[PDB]
Amino acid sequence: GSDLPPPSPPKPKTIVLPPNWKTARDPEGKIYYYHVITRQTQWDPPTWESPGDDAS
Repeated sequence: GSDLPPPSPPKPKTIVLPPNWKTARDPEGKIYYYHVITRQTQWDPPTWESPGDDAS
């Protein structure tokens, strides 16, 4: 994991997002995103906040 050790597959969680997460996927040329603090992995959920583009 990028900050934190590898994540477990996601459980029923609506909970907000820890932007610490980084993206990477299986060998099938795909990409997913996994949150390092919460230890989650998700391909479909949006970024909850906008970086330097919106807030500097």
